[PDB]
Amino acid sequence: LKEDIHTHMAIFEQREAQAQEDVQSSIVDEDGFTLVVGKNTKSLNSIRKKILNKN
Amino acid sequence: KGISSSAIPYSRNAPAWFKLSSESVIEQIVKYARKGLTPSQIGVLLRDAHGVTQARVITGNKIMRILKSNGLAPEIPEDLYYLIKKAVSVRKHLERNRKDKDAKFRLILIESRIHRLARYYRTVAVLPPNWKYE
Amino acid sequence: ANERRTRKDMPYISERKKQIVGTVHKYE
Amino acid sequence: LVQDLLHPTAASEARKHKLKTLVQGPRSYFLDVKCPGCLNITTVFSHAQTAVTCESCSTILCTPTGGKAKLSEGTSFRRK
RNA sequence: GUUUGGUUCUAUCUAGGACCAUGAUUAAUAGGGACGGUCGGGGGCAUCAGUAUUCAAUUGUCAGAGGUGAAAUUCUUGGAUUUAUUGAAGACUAACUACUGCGAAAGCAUUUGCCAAGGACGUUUUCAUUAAUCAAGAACGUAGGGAUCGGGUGGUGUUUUUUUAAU
Ligand SMILES: [Zn+2]
Repeated sequence: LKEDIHTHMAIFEQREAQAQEDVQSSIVDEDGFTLVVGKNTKSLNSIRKKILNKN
Repeated sequence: KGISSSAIPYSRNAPAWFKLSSESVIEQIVKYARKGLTPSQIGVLLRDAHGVTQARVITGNKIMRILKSNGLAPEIPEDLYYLIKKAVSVRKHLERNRKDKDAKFRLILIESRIHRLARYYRTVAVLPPNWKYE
Repeated sequence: ANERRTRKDMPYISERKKQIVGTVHKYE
Repeated sequence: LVQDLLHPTAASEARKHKLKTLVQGPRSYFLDVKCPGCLNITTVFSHAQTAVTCESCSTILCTPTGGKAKLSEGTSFRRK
């Protein structure tokens, strides 16, 4: 379970960090627009499901 | 004192990214007026609802003359009514508890600032004279 | 120097070109 | 320090106040925002002074603040 | 810009008559008013607290306690001072406290809530000269630079953190 937690944390922090920077620099929309992200939010899926929940 | 005010730009026409007609703004402002909203609130809700600058620019005239034209005039102007509302609110609070000497001072000041504007409105005769704040 | 300590896109503006603010026939 | 009191440098006019220049004018821009609920567009002022609401699905667009109003974290905007 | 009233004239669509509810440009770095995030030991009313001070109760042990430059007066074996556990009473808000904050001025420092008000800022919102100055009266009692407080804009590092809201 030590090598399991090593491998699982090693792939998880990598995909979390790349999703965080991907939502932190997602400036371009195809028609001119700039997506407001908010500070230190980690995921496009997170803001998507948040804006679905705020209906 | 200090300065903090709007800076209406040098142009005097609809700002050309406008994509909306002229009488639609008139319908919008008579809709908000029949909802029962004061002209300054019409102005800010028209700055933010659809992208007008103000009605003297986008329509042919100001909102006061366009509401008098559409038949939704106010019987007393905005600043007069708002100073009267502030005066009756601070009077009600002072009659709730008469010990508020600062509210007594501010009621005297609001009475002075409303009698100045009542003097202006009587001397320009846009409200019917004999109107002297009850 | 304080503003250049903060910012990143700040050109080292030369003193011999400080006063020119426009040239027709821009470059050849 | 010592500049012409006619048309100054554009950096200097953007530096100083919006009332103290030669011809005073605005520094608030109108921007069009895409409602993330129903993907339509609406215009909104910069210093919005009111929580503006979309006509299709009145979710929210910008909570007002003292200066610029904060766009509400799902909206995508463009200056115009 | 009426709700209706009534007339005729085409092959159910139309034409022509009357009544009934509206007042000159600009928007001063002149002015007052709206609106917004705020802002303050600004005010009024409740409410909460603190350890002091005094008094009272109950414990404990024994000759002094007080007070001053010395004394003295006073209190004290019916236990003064001191100690501990409480309880009551009113007043005040130690340090934080600054060349900082507010109010028209005198003044204003515990918390929390209510009631209104006010200032600055922000503003492509409204009104259109409404301004200032004071007897009488009224309420209350020369130019420059640095730093800081309140607000706003931009930058882009650490504090921050992430689908609960806030900013
Ligand atoms: Zn939508």
